[PDB]
Amino acid sequence: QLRSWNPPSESVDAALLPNFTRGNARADDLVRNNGYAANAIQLHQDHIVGSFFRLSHRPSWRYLGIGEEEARAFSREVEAAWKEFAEDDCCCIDVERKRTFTMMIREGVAMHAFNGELFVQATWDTSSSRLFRTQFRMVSPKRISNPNNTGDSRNCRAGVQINDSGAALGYYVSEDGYPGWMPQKWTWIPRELPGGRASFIHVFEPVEDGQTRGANVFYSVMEQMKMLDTLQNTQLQSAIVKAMYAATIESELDTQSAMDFILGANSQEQRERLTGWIGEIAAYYAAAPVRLGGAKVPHLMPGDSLNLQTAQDTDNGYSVFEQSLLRYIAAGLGVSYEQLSRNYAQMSYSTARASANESWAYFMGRRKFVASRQASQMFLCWLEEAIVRRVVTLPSKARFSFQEARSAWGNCDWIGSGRMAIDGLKEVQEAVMLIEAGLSTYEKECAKRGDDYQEIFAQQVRETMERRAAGLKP
Amino acid sequence: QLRSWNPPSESVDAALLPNFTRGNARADDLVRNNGYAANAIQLHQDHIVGSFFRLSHRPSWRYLGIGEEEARAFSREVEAAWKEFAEDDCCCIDVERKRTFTMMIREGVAMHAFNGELFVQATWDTSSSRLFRTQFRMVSPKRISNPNNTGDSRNCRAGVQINDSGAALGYYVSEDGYPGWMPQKWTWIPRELPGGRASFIHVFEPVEDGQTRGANVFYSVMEQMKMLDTLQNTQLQSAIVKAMYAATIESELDTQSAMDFILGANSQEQRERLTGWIGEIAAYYAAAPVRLGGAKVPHLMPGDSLNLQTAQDTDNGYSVFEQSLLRYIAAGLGVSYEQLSRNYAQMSYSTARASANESWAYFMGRRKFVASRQASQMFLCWLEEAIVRRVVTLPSKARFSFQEARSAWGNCDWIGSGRMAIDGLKEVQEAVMLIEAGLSTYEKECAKRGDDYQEIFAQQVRETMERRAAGLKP
Amino acid sequence: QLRSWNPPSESVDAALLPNFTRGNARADDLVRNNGYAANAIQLHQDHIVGSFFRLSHRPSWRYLGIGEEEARAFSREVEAAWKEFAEDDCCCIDVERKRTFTMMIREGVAMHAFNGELFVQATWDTSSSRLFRTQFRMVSPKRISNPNNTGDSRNCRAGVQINDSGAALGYYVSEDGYPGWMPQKWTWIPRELPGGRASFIHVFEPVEDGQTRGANVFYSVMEQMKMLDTLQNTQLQSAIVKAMYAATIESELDTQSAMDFILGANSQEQRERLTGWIGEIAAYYAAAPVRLGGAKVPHLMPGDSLNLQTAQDTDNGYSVFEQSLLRYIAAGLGVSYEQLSRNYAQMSYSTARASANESWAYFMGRRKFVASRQASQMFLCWLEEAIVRRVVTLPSKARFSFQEARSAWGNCDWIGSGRMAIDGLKEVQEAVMLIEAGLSTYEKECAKRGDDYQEIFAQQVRETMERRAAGLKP
Amino acid sequence: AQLLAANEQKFKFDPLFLRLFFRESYPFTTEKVYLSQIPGLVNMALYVSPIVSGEVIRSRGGSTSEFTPGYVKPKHEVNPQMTLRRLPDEDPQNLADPAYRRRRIIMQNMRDEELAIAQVEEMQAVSAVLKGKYTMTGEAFDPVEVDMGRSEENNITQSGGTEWSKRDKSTYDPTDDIEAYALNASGVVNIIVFDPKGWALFRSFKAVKEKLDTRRGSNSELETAVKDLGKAVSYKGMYGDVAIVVYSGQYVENGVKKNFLPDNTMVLGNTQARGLRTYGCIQDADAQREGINASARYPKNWVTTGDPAREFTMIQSAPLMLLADPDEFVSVQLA
Repeated sequence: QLRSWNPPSESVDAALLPNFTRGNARADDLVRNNGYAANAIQLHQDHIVGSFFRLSHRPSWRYLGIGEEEARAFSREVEAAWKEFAEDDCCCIDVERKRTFTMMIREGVAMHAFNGELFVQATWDTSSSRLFRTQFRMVSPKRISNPNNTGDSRNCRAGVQINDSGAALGYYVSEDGYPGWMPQKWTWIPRELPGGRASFIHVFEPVEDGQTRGANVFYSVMEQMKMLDTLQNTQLQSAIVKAMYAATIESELDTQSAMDFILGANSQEQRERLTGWIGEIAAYYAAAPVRLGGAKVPHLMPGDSLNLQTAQDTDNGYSVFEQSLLRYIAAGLGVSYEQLSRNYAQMSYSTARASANESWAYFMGRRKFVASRQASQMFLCWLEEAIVRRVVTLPSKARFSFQEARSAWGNCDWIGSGRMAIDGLKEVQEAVMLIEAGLSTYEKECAKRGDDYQEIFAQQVRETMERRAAGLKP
Repeated sequence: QLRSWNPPSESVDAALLPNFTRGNARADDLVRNNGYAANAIQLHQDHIVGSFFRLSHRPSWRYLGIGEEEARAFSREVEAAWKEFAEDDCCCIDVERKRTFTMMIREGVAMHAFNGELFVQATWDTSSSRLFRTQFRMVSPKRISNPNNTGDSRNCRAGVQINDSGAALGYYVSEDGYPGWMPQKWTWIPRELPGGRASFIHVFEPVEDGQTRGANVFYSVMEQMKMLDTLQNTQLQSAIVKAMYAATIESELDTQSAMDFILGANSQEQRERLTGWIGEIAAYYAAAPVRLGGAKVPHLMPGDSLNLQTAQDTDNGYSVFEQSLLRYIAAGLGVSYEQLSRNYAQMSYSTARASANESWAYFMGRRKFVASRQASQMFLCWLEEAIVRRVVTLPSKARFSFQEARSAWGNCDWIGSGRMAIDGLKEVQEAVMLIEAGLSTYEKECAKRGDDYQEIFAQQVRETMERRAAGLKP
Repeated sequence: QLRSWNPPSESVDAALLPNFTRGNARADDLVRNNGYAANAIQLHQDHIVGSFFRLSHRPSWRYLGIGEEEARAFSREVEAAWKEFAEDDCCCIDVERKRTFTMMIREGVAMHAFNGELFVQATWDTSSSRLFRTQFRMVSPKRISNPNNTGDSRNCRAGVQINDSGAALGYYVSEDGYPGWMPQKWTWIPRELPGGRASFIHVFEPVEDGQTRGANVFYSVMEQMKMLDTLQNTQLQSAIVKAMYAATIESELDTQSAMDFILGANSQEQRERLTGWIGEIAAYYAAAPVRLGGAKVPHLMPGDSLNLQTAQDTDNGYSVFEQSLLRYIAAGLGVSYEQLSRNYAQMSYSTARASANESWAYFMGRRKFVASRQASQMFLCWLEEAIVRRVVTLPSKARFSFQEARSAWGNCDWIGSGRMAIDGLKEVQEAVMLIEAGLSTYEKECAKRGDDYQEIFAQQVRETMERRAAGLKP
Repeated sequence: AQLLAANEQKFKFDPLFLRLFFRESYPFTTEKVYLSQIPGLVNMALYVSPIVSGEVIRSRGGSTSEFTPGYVKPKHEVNPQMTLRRLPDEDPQNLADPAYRRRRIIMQNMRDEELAIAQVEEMQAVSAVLKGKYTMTGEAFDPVEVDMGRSEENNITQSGGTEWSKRDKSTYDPTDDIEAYALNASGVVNIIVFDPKGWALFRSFKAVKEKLDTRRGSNSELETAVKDLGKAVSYKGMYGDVAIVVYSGQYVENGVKKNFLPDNTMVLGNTQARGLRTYGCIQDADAQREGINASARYPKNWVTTGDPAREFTMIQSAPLMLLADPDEFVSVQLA
């Protein structure tokens, strides 16, 4: 079985890139034919981004000498601008003109999960319906190959032109293949502009040094493919052969030496004996009507029957095989099957909350690992455009210029899915302890709750004043 | 089976280095083909570093005569500088220009887990986008071999040039092999500069004296390889032979002496008997249509059938074999399988919290053992650069110079993953007891909580004043 | 099976030393091939030393007439000096220049666990980066053999030169064997200097009088070796023979006397009968295509088949054999397997906390038995060096000189792993009872908590004053 | 009774036969030698057309593949009742130890043992390359003649026709006979090792003595081999083109001693002739259950309980060393 799937013995990058197309193609096959990939990407979406992905700008006020109040007001301005620019209802923020920021993050994270890499391009849109002429078009991974599909070279390696030190200079984007009859032409695309401008945002997780591509799926999913095939076929055979039945006719006849002599005489010159016996047996079956049930017994003149003696008859064991292996690959691939297909077998209280909190912290890990890159890159490009357009005003006491301290000025964090609910009592006792001991700040409280302290305080002011005015109890 | 894997009887270093390439290559094979290594490295990442790795500078104020307040303010300055330098959004802190500090620690810890060693190099970047011209390029372990792949020698031993006493002077870095056709050339690299400057940070855990390389994985994982193979093949055979069926035809015929005499006469000169019988049987099967199901019974003229009598039919036992062995190697390799593939079988409350606290303390062990080295080395290099650039001001009353007391001045600790959550009630009763009895300090409280006392107090001030102003309840 | 492993009947020292090399070599084999030794040494590390090993100097103030306050201030000075000297970030405290104090204790305890002995040497480093010119190089146990590998003698016994009374005078250190081609030369090393200076710290646990070496591992682990081998092989055989199947062909033929006469006639002169029958059967199998499945039935002309009748078919019992024996050797070797490979089977609350507290107290035993020796020896050497350098000031009213009362002056204790957590409620109710009844002192409270009373009080002062200043609640 | 690992010699000093002509060791897991099993020389010429490739090539089925290896298993006692070989003044107090006396006496015993098997193996070698016949024989054992197949022109004699003794001691040059016997040797001859008096009447001719070069003119590692085994191989010098050696090795038999070499004999051949060291099964339960059924030698130290309640050192081997090409050497008896 190791024949149809073969690992070379070498560093992972040189063991994957030669068989990149086959592994990725069979990955496409399984993610299309199989529901597990859809469920996994959907849960990753709903744990990492969830409803939305919220920007929070925190310029390094302490290091830059900027006042915290000026930083906070400038952040208010940039947050209002960014939310109003992102909430465009006409899907107009993409060059394809059919994806908002939500689906920017969606397709980016999905493709960085599947192929391990995502490709964003900051292009200059001309549609004047918005103040900001920068859109972000996502680039397929099929596009990145060496110019004219040539094999890897000295410095042109699977489509990326690098130096001897590996520094990613640029890329050869092959032309799109949709419809299925466009030819591919390779075009030069630099990774970033010299001034720090993020033109081609290439975010991938390298497992080792010098690696150019991300992680796969199929190269650990062939075994589900062939287990589902084998369980499927074995259930089919079991079902079809629980009551397969042979309906033949035998007789006494069979006078050993006499039967053999009759057969030999028929073979030599006395076939009339066989013809007469066949006629008698045909008359037998047409005067009997030899019929078993609703159907006719298949015509068998005496002396021939099937021997449907069977193989071993122990239990198939597939039960504990499949539970063990589903277990196995479930906290292999990472998301547990007791919800990837939802068993409720013997699961208990500590079971539930321990599994939930470890899995949720681990999704927080993946979120902070493979979402903040895209978030910061897009925010940096948008903030550069805003500074170009003088939408928001930089602090006058800027210790470093915007172009010099884009990292310092464009320092930001992002908020993923909403408020976690698992037990209730858990979150509420945590909340009461934090609010009584002061062990929670504005920033981490809002991180835990998916809200904002400024708005909760303003709305509590509104709550109290409306209760006082209408006669309610604050 | 001991044939394809062979231990010599000798000290571990001389028992591993001769078979270094084969063991490491099969380790690559299993970490690429198998999901367990990916899950283990991911959990090690999320337990050791987690979200981030936080620096805290504590110069030995008491021993150096430095005031604690001056030390704390100087630490504030260096922490602001280090966070703003580390938060670079363009991935520009590496010579490869594609990894931030997070992935510095990530690749370093991953490679120090796999090969037991990690190789960092402090190089002088020329990119002027940042104030600090020092980057840190990580060096592959394949690079360290004797000059031109020569075998171990007197003092040149597997790439490291040492003295008779073993002191690691320098290294022979072979040229990179990506693309797969660059030749290797060996270049001299000293371990550290004489002035204490950390040029080539070589952090590895030696199991014994004189050992040069770290620990492996495959040399304890071949048994998972061959157990997964054997369970896979045995399930395939069981599935395919639960209903294998022989469909042959026998007849009465068989007149012992007469049949033998007929066969002998046919062999000698009377093959016409066999031809006539074969013709009669062909007419038999073409006038019967001998058909069992949806398929035709394979053509068997009388007197020959398969004897599919089987072997023993006891239960395979693989169930308790595999549970015992998964158990076995699970708290062998160290991370328990009841989460490396997530069983929820009969697991209880004391089960959960005892296992969780012991495993988490043990990850705290690994963190403090294999992360603080890299953290302190990188911090020392960065602080030396900062002193060169006069970014932060050393205390005027320095009892020892910076170059003399780099260890004393650059004394630091680091914070790994965020706030542990397992039970809730546990952590909260611990917190209330510590805050009532005063049994927790600033430093260990912040270690337990993943926060900072200065910022929690400042934000509590902000909390109270905003509640007072807006009308809320402090 | 007792053949490949043989105990003589004699005192343990003379029963082990003759077979020292073989037992130690197979111990190396199993600790290298097997994960149990790695897990056991790792847990011993994390229970004995854990994060760090903390010095606490308590000169016998009452007996020496020294004031307790002067002793405490002098201890403060020596503790600051020792921590700053131990925290060297360049790994420079060893002659190998690659191990700090942590890995001093690590390798020492690991080798004193494996071979039962550890060998430290106080050498005079010349590297002037630190004030203290004393380093401590650890010496391999392979080095200690009689001069030129001679067998034991009257007073030169396995490398140690002793008197008739057994007093260990010195040692014959064979030259290092790394690379694997250095010759060994034996050099004289005294155990200690006459003035009480600890030159060659030889710490081993002697089971009886006159014993020179420590305890082994393999001489109780051969049975795991051969049980793992037998379970491995029996699972392989069970898997391969659950569905082994013989595919032969028999026929009716077999006319007893006629077949025997035909065979005899063929043997004598009538082989043409056999040739004709073989031709007929070959035509049979080439006109039938006798094929069972996806594969061809192996060619068997009639009259020969395999008799795969089996042996007994009772359950193997290996299940309860292995549970009983794992049980057995688990609280043999000492650390229970319900965590050396982590079973959660039917384990309960009293189970958990009783097992945990007894095992932890027993690790406290091992810690105080095999760590305090090395700690006190290293502290004595370092304190002697400090007195030589006048780093810390001895009390003026010294009732005895430093050289005379090194034991009295250098009296010290050490703190191992951090604060134990098992249940929470347990530790907190203990803490509240101790703090209400006063049944806990500074020293044993800090021993239980892994902290310091002076620093907890100073930091509580800081806590209260910062809460008062910022507006929080003390 | 001491362990197997107490078998350290680092003393391999066989007289240039089993180390230089007969390097080709083949220890088997099977009793006999199966020359069909040994690949030996491989069928080594034919290629295939530039379209497809041909059939499968095997070990080319040696015609005779059944001879009995000389399974030799002697033993001795190492009873601590002797005063031993005392190397000059290395602390006889350890000899006073029964432990050190017993271990270095098993050292001495076993070294005698392998040099015994080495000397009997050298007698086998001298029989082999002097007549092509070897006598696998012993009491309570049938004598099997193991023949490599030495040809008649490899057994042509100097006494036939004109003898070197019956020639001019001054003007006659035996070089003519040298190439006469070397031509039918299936190769080049580069050592002319004689037995002593054979070389004596060889050099009795003047032409020999002013044709030979006494100088070193170090040709190969044969000088190093002579420096190693300065006992019985004597590098006379250069005869110009060819090296002149004399072997005067001696075996000390049951009651007397005598030279390995016959009175006046010669073998003309190469220094790189192919020599097989096929080795049979080792009949020792220890050897089988630890897998030393296919090896060179097997030592053991072991105690007998009962009637011969003692302790012995036992050495077991089974060599059947032969020459791949018996025609490689021309064997001549001299005048």
